[PDB]
Amino acid sequence: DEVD
Amino acid sequence: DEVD
Amino acid sequence: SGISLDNSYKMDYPEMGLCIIINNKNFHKSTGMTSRSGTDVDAANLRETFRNLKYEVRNKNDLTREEIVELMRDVSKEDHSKRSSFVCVLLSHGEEGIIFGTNGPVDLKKITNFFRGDRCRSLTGKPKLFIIQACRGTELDCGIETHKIPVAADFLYAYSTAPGYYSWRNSKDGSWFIQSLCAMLKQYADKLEFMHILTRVNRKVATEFESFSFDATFHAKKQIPCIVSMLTKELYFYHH
Amino acid sequence: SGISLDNSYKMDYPEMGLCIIINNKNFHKSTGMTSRSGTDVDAANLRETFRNLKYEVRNKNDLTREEIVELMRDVSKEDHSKRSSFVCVLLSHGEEGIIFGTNGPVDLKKITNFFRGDRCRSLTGKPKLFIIQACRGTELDCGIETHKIPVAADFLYAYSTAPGYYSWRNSKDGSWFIQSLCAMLKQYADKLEFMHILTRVNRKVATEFESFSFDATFHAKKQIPCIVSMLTKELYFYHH
Ligand code: NA
Ligand code: NA
Repeated sequence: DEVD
Repeated sequence: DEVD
Repeated sequence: SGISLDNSYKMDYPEMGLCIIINNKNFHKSTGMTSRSGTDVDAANLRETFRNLKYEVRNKNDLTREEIVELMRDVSKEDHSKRSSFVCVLLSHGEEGIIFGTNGPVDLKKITNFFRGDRCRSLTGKPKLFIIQACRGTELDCGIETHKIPVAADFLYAYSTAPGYYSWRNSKDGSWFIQSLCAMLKQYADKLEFMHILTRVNRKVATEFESFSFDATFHAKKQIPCIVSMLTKELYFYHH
Repeated sequence: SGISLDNSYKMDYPEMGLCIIINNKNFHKSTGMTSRSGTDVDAANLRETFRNLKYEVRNKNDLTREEIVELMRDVSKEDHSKRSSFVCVLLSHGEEGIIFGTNGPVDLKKITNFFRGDRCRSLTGKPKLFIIQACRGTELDCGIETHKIPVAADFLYAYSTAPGYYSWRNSKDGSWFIQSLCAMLKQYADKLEFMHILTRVNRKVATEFESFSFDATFHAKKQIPCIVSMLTKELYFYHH
């Protein structure tokens, strides 16, 4: 999981 | 007519 | 029993819930804010409209910023376990993200934060509706001829106007948005899902209203309301 | 003929319309922005999903801020008279109100303004849909266990996340929002009105996803998308  |  | 579906909020709790109406008409002179002529027409219409939807309506008039925050805090600390939903209506001056108490501004975030899924547990999973008649800035629309859930889930903001824009209030008839909202709720709350009611409100405001002013800057202007939904289910005011 | 109603957009023009997908994966090193692993999964899913809804899909990859603006300008100056609707999907880094070109930010307002009722006349009265997978800030959701129309009318913004919040993308599976959106469109576009499809998307993202991280700050976080509707009618992707 990564943030934009 | 009036603005809030 | 047979097959079940859960695409709609449970609205058959013993109570529909609270409808808190904050009606700010008169502002402290030091704020420089005008009296909001016509807002009493709005407040009365909302009271009757949500009364007939079987909401427990509480009307509050001319609250300071401090009173608004304490009111919201107190309401969020009530036990809403037997209530299906929560409704708050704000009638006031405003700017983007802000509503005015009679003596100065309140962040809308401060108000709505009290009702977060983690901060008001008896409303977790239940629709929390904020209906806001206030400006969101100063733009004018010239028109054109034709195991966990998020803490921010289950909120709906029914804004009277698009981000950045003025919102219009008629001193005789009430605000365009609130008068249209009540009309569409009266006509369709026993028939349509709430997003579809609010869509009818968008169309009514968009098509049937246009400002009249002796001031060219403010004349012949239009308005579109703005539905902001973080809801996770369909919302019907009736039940089987 | 008999009684007619007009509560839904006309979606039986010869063409459904354009679906412009801007897929920004790789950013100029000087911007300091990371590569968006998983975004190709999103772009492929969207292409197939809107292909089957009979949209004319155009995929564009790794556009500068200048290229995004010129693309949108050019598209808005096409003749959309035979098209029912317009769809634009933005996949990128972002902040509140902003999407990134590969070399720097673009105001979303700059993009959407091209399609105003007065600036794109062949789309006046038609739904204009902007679907945005990007952050809107840096907040994290910790969750809780359980004769004229307005120029701003007929826009719909389907935001991946609430105002002020990060938005989550999985490097293997694609973004939570886009994968959920495509799934719900596949399942329900021949059955449900668009606001009700997007509401199913809200629930899916809200309930089925939670972040996993070795970093406590970023671990066990939740997301709710945010439907912003200025539409004036119901929207069904099918027609009778
Ligand atoms: Na109004
Ligand atoms: Na997402």
